[PDB]
Amino acid sequence: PRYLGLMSGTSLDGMDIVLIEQGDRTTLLASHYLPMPAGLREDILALCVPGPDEIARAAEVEQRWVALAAQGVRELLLQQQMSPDEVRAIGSHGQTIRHEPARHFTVQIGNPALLAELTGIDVVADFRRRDVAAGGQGAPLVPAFHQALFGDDDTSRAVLNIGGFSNVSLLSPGKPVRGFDCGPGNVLMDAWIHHQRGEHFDRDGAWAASGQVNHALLASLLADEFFAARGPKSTGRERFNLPWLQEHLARHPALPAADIQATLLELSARSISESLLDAQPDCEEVLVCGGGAFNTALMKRLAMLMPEARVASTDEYGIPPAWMEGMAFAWLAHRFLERLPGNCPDVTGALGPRTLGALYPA
Amino acid sequence: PRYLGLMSGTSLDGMDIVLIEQGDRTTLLASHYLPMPAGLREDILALCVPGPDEIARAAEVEQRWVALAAQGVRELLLQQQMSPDEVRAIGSHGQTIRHEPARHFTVQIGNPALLAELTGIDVVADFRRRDVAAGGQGAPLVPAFHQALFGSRAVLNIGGFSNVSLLSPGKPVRGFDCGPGNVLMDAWIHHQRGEHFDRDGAWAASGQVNHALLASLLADEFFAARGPKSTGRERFNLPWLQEHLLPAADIQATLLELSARSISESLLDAQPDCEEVLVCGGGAFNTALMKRLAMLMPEARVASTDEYGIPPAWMEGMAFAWLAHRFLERLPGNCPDVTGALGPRTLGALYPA
Ligand SMILES: CC(=O)N[C@H]1[C@@H]2OC[C@@H](O2)[C@@H](O)[C@@H]1O[C@H](C)C(=O)O
Ligand SMILES: CC(=O)N[C@H]1[C@@H]2OC[C@@H](O2)[C@@H](O)[C@@H]1O[C@H](C)C(=O)O
Repeated sequence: PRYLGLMSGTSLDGMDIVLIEQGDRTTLLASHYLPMPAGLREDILALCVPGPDEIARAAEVEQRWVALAAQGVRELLLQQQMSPDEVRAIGSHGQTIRHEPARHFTVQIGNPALLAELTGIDVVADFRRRDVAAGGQGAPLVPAFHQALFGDDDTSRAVLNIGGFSNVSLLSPGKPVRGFDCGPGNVLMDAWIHHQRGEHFDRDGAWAASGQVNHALLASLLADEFFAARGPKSTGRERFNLPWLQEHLARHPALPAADIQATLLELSARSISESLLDAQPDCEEVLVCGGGAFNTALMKRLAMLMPEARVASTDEYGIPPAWMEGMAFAWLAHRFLERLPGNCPDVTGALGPRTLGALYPA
Repeated sequence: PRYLGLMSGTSLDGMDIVLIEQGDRTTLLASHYLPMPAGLREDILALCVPGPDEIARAAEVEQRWVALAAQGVRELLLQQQMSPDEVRAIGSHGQTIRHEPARHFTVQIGNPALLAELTGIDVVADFRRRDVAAGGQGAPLVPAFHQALFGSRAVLNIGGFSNVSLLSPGKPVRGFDCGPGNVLMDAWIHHQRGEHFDRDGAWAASGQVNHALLASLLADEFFAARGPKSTGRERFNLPWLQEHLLPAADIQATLLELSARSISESLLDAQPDCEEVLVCGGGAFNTALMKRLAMLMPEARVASTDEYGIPPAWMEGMAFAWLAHRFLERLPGNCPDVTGALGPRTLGALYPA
């Protein structure tokens, strides 16, 4: 059947919407991006830290988020010349405003009942909670999907997402799927260039490529306890943010802004490489998705730090890097409806396999 | 099949758990009450007003609430000698910590995914949101169930808050919240005398109704409104009463009359031809209130629901088990003429075990 996937990630630039065909395999039929207004982005970010009157504030933010998603679903279907009735379900991640696996909770907002009401399509949502409920991290959730797409018993491969945050799926033949967050992907580089130069992202990693890696700063950033931990682990804005970076910066004389940028690129390269190679030293292929796949300087640094492996963007495997996550969530809606597991216990640390999500019928 | 119903209401004394048999009709098979600890009750109440760090605080409260519910489900099933596999689903209301239909939102907590994980049973939950999403009040939700059981008569719940279902032959089901049931009388006696409720309405029966206070309390805009309407702790609370504010027992007597009058006047305004009023909730055993309801509605027979085969205390739990059955059968759970929603809607969300 046909499934919609709805993802809104860490960057908060806008919503990813995806149409997939799901039978024996997964086929991307269509994709649609809708920018998020500055107001909504800032209001979401304000909910990402503890604050006053959060229940009402989140309820009102969630309305606008859902109205925008429904709008985006309408636009995709019209542009593809198909009616809501031709889609079996929308797999909606919602929007993470808090991720505290160590306190046994994770918060994705996005009122799925309103989403079903506005789209007239069945909604499967809230995928992370049942994994956390089973003792797991609730993240990353793509591994099972990466496994469905790229699982091959000839070669050991890692499927790496570089978004705001980085995460990897380790597909070792004959062994259970493993994986975890590696740490910051684009989140720090975006925040640094936005703070200094007013731009949302560092195009092709060019500002970073114009500076010099500072070894002292790099070592102290890699000293964060998160990078040392192994096995199931997940992270978010709670750990890696701009105040976090500036605390490491305030201990030492003012450094050139482009050099801080260069260092942050290397932090992402090194934290990915070291955590990946620690878990799958026999890695032969690294398949890269998310925005980071088109960061030239990062894709080059990843190639230098993992010489034993072929580092390549996921587009030369038939899957556009930007749409992988949306597709995963459409696929999770299919998995829910078929009563098939969505998590990987050796990824999240959950007690066992679980059916993820909840069903809100149209 | 068999369904569990899980309700935790306004009073926050504890959780109602219900087992029903559902085929052509609804049969109560078993019921189980589990008290809520003082800590959890107070922590829930703290979330019923705006405050700091609510996301994390609610996540942690919800975890204790679910753990207690799972514990109560385990206890019921053991005591009834049946395994989790014999139950098709749990209908869980969760716990209302905010109800703002005018701002198009209502907040019931109670992590249904954790509930399915701990019980090993499928969970249907979050019943109010789809109705609010369709333009409705999201409350009251019992009317459709009251209609399935008792379908001219009014079916009246007196809990912390009062609500009525008006079952007029040949006409669509109507209904609304009438206002405070026991909530204010409980709050007043707990504030003055330290007791959780006014046993049989005896403290109230010992005082004199104050006409002046009564009139000013009935002057609240909510009592004047008609058609679909819902309320909660946001409107009727102890600071609300004290703003309008005499001997303490006289205030109690007045509060009993407020409940009697607001129920009577709103009921009779909507269904003047009412012949039978079937009363559920704790208020059904408040003697002085059940007498005052009989005085104010002479045209109607006012009777507790137990003499219709349904114990007053378990009606709500049964409604929510029934709503789980309705979800799974893809049948509507709201009444558009009750809630004001745009049309009939399948209520709730399914969290498979
Ligand atoms: C709590 C949360 O939303 N985590 C995100 C984040 O974004 C990337 C990474 O960190 C991953 O763990 C997850 O998202 C992707 C879609 C996932 O679950 O696979
Ligand atoms: C928002 C909310 O939880 N309302 C409750 C409350 O308690 C009684 C009454 O006011 C009713 O409107 C509702 O619960 C019952 C179970 C209902 O929806 O029918």
